[PDB]
Amino acid sequence: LLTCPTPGCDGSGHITGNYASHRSLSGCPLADKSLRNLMAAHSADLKCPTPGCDGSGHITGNYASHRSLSGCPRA
DNA sequence: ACCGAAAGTTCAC
DNA sequence: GTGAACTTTCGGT
Ligand SMILES: [Zn+2]
Ligand SMILES: [Zn+2]
Repeated sequence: LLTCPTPGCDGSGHITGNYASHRSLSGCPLADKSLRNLMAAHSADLKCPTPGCDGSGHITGNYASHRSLSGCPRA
Protein backbone atom coordinates (compact mmCIF):
# COMPACT_ATOMS: atom_id res chain seq x y z
CA LEU A 1 0.00 0.00 0.00
CA LEU A 2 2.20 2.93 1.16
CA THR A 3 5.36 1.01 0.72
CA CYS A 4 4.55 -1.21 -2.28
CA PRO A 5 1.86 -0.53 -4.94
CA THR A 6 0.06 -3.69 -3.78
CA PRO A 7 -3.18 -2.62 -1.99
CA GLY A 8 -3.45 -5.84 0.01
CA CYS A 9 0.14 -5.60 1.16
CA ASP A 10 1.33 -3.01 3.66
CA GLY A 11 5.03 -3.15 2.86
CA SER A 12 6.07 -4.90 6.05
CA GLY A 13 7.32 -8.52 5.93
CA HIS A 14 8.48 -10.39 2.88
CA ILE A 15 7.60 -13.38 0.72
CA THR A 16 10.48 -15.37 2.21
CA GLY A 17 10.27 -13.46 5.50
CA ASN A 18 14.05 -13.10 5.49
CA TYR A 19 13.70 -9.33 5.33
CA ALA A 20 11.29 -6.39 5.71
CA SER A 21 12.25 -3.71 3.16
CA HIS A 22 10.03 -4.00 0.05
CA ARG A 23 8.41 -1.38 -2.14
CA SER A 24 8.69 -2.81 -5.66
CA LEU A 25 9.25 -6.18 -7.33
CA SER A 26 10.71 -7.53 -4.15
CA GLY A 27 8.38 -9.65 -1.96
CA CYS A 28 4.82 -8.79 -1.04
CA PRO A 29 3.61 -11.29 1.64
CA LEU A 30 0.07 -11.90 0.25
CA ALA A 31 -0.21 -15.50 0.07
CA ASP A 32 3.29 -16.28 1.33
CA LYS A 33 4.32 -19.78 2.09
CA SER A 34 4.48 -19.54 5.94
CA LEU A 35 7.87 -18.50 7.37
CA ARG A 36 8.15 -16.00 10.10
CA ASN A 37 8.07 -16.86 13.86
CA LEU A 38 11.43 -15.82 15.33
CA MET A 39 13.49 -16.12 12.30
CA ALA A 40 16.50 -13.85 13.09
CA ALA A 41 19.63 -13.01 11.04
CA HIS A 42 17.76 -10.92 8.49
CA SER A 43 19.60 -7.93 7.02
CA ALA A 44 16.94 -5.34 6.00
CA ASP A 45 16.77 -1.73 6.47
CA LEU A 46 13.26 -0.65 7.31
CA LYS A 47 14.26 2.78 8.11
CA CYS A 48 16.55 5.51 6.58
CA PRO A 49 20.20 4.89 5.52
CA THR A 50 21.23 7.39 8.20
CA PRO A 51 22.96 5.42 11.03
CA GLY A 52 22.25 8.07 13.67
CA CYS A 53 18.59 8.24 12.70
CA ASP A 54 16.16 5.43 13.50
CA GLY A 55 13.46 6.34 11.00
CA SER A 56 10.96 7.57 13.57
CA GLY A 57 9.78 11.09 13.45
CA HIS A 58 10.46 13.69 10.82
CA ILE A 59 12.40 16.94 10.64
CA THR A 60 9.12 18.88 10.76
CA GLY A 61 7.44 16.15 12.80
CA ASN A 62 4.37 16.35 10.53
CA TYR A 63 4.92 12.79 9.28
CA ALA A 64 6.71 9.52 10.01
CA SER A 65 7.65 7.86 6.70
CA HIS A 66 11.30 8.69 5.74
CA ARG A 67 13.91 6.52 4.09
CA SER A 68 15.77 8.88 1.74
CA LEU A 69 16.10 12.65 1.27
CA SER A 70 12.97 13.30 3.29
CA GLY A 71 13.51 14.21 6.98
CA CYS A 72 15.91 12.55 9.42
CA PRO A 73 15.58 14.24 12.89
CA ARG A 74 19.18 13.34 13.79
CA ALA A 75 22.45 12.17 12.51
C1' DA B 1 18.50 -19.30 -14.97
C1' DC B 2 15.01 -17.47 -11.98
C1' DC B 3 13.42 -15.15 -7.91
C1' DG B 4 13.89 -12.03 -4.09
C1' DA B 5 15.83 -8.11 -1.77
C1' DA B 6 17.88 -3.61 -1.56
C1' DA B 7 19.90 1.31 -3.41
C1' DG B 8 19.54 5.05 -4.89
C1' DT B 9 16.39 8.25 -7.02
C1' DT B 10 12.37 10.90 -8.51
C1' DC B 11 7.42 12.94 -8.63
C1' DA B 12 3.66 15.15 -6.28
C1' DC B 13 1.67 17.91 -2.69
C1' DG C 1 10.71 21.81 1.56
C1' DT C 2 8.83 17.41 2.83
C1' DG C 3 6.70 13.04 1.89
C1' DA C 4 5.87 9.46 -0.64
C1' DA C 5 6.56 6.21 -4.61
C1' DC C 6 9.28 3.47 -8.92
C1' DT C 7 12.82 1.22 -11.68
C1' DT C 8 16.97 -1.09 -11.87
C1' DT C 9 21.01 -3.82 -10.21
C1' DC C 10 23.08 -7.29 -7.36
C1' DG C 11 23.02 -11.44 -4.66
C1' DG C 12 21.25 -15.88 -3.37
C1' DT C 13 18.85 -20.12 -4.22
ZN1 LIG D 1 3.51 -5.75 -0.68
ZN1 LIG E 1 17.61 8.59 9.27
